[PDB]
Amino acid sequence: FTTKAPKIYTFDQVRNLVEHPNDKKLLVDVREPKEVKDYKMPTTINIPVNSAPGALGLPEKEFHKVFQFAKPPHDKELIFLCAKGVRAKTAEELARSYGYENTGIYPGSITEWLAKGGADVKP
Repeated sequence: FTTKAPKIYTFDQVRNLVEHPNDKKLLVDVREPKEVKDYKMPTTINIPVNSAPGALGLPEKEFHKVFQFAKPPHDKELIFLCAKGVRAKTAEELARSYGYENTGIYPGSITEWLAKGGADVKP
């Protein structure tokens, strides 16, 4: 549980990460899967904080069974996209509580992201 606050990312830094994925980093969408149906930011993984706040503490095999992707290694940088309210802030704090000490945050919401032209951002 480090004291290092998450690195703040901007629209362009997230647009660059979506267009050119980096194996060191992962963009984490913390919205509910119900909201991801409206728009999923490409290359993101969905870890809903309201539904499963202890998700990043799950055992590896059960994480893959519950979410159908690999539990990220603890060296990966998890960049939490904003939702609205304190969801992303809570998910980042929970990630650091589970050994994920390399974290980031994109303060913009999905609505803010789509308003700035993120709908056609693709890899």
